[PDB]
Amino acid sequence: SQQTRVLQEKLRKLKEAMLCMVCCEEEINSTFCPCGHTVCCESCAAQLQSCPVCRSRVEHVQHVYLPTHTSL
Amino acid sequence: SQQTRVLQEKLRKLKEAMLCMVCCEEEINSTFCPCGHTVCCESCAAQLQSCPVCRSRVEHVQHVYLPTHTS
Ligand SMILES: [Zn+2]
Ligand SMILES: [Zn+2]
Ligand SMILES: [Zn+2]
Ligand SMILES: [Zn+2]
Repeated sequence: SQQTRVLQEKLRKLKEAMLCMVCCEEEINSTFCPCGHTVCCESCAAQLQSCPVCRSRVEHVQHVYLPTHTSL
Repeated sequence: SQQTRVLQEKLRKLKEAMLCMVCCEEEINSTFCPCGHTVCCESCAAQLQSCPVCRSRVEHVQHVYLPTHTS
């Protein structure tokens, strides 16, 4: 039905919100500290000296273990 | 259709996985450091001495701003 299409779009958008904002390919699993923006995978987060959301300096990256995490 | 019910279930499960494991009412927005378990809201994370998942000592709690935040 048309509701199947609406729900597929909602699911796609929620899943996209959990993917890295830089590479768009891997799940978010890293927080920039101390600002707290949690928007990147570990690979993109390691390459940024400044937060890509607020531009605060990244003192270090904290790995986050989230219940929504998925794998092959 | 039955396909619509399957998608509704998937959406509901993903949304429930974003809620605090202690109060089940507020969104997760806090990390226990250094272990990294990110399973609680700010209130529930505040008085835990050890991680509720791995039992590691909680040295401090880091607030997290996630793109899925809606509350
Ligand atoms: Zn990435
Ligand atoms: Zn930031
Ligand atoms: Zn809570
Ligand atoms: Zn832990």
